Amino acid sequence: KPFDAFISYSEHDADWTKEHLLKKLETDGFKICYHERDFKPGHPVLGNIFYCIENSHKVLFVLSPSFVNSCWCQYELYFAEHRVQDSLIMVVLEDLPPDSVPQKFSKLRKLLKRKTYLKWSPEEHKQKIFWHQLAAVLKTTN
Amino acid sequence: KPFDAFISYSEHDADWTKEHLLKKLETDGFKICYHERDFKPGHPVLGNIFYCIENSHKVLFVLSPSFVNSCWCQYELYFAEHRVQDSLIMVVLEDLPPDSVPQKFSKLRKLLKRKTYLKWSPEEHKQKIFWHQLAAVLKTTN
Ligand SMILES: *SC[C@H](NC(=O)CC[C@H](N)C(=O)O)C(=O)NCC(=O)O
Ligand SMILES: *SC[C@H](NC(=O)CC[C@H](N)C(=O)O)C(=O)NCC(=O)O
Repeated sequence: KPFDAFISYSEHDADWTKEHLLKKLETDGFKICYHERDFKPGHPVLGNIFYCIENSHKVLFVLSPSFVNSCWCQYELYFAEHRVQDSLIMVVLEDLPPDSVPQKFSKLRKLLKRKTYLKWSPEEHKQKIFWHQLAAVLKTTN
Repeated sequence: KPFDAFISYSEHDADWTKEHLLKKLETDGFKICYHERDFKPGHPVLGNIFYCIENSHKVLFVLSPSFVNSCWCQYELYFAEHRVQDSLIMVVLEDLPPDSVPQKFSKLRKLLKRKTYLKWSPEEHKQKIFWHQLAAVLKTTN
């Protein structure tokens, strides 16, 4: 695949995602797809939602209440769930209240219940581990 | 079902949809679901994308290039395609260039190729027929 990851995130989380997650990954040599930059309306290749996920090794979701509660983010979750499995990566930027994910997102719900995510932390020491573990998970097979 | 239709439309088409389609249908006694009014972030029942479609007899899409070319609208199309069949209703507000719908929306593509939509017209006479035919299709069985 030409991209290591397609990244999805809420508008609320855009500043953090662009300044920390995307900056770090791209500075570290990963090739990233994301719609805000790479979706081109009307373009026959780049102007549809299948392009990024079909051409990325992993799909990474930045999760927070703002993401889970958004109509548009829920549609994006639905799409990844139903299209995409080892290729899914969940980053918990802010804790999700219990049972706040709609019950019909049963795959995402099982992943969270099974503690298969990486959790952001404000502490330098934990953030250092976070970035190493995020690089590791991006390089796993599918 | 408590609602006759869940309605999806692009931001570009919002003014026309609210002032003509929604006004007419609601004045004419139809009960309509749509996220701009009826999606309530954080609400355990009303704050997820399954609520409207699970509780509406029909799903109606207002189609135009602005709809087909939008990332968010494509996600909404994907969801209806994969969740929802006789329950789907397509209203063509503005002509779609040939092959502009992404190829993986194969159900929507077959519906358009098979001429199963209602087309808006600026002419009073054709609009009169349009509204009668739209009421008729909303009342068909699934
Ligand atoms: S998770 C879906 C939305 N995210 C974004 O808007 C981030 C940028 C987009 N990916 C883009 O512009 O391409 C989101 O937060 N939903 C909007 C809302 O508040 O409902
Ligand atoms: S078709 C998806 C978007 N439609 C709307 O924004 C209409 C109102 C929403 N249903 C709502 O606020 O709940 C759309 O046009 N996408 C935004 C874009 O330009 O990409």
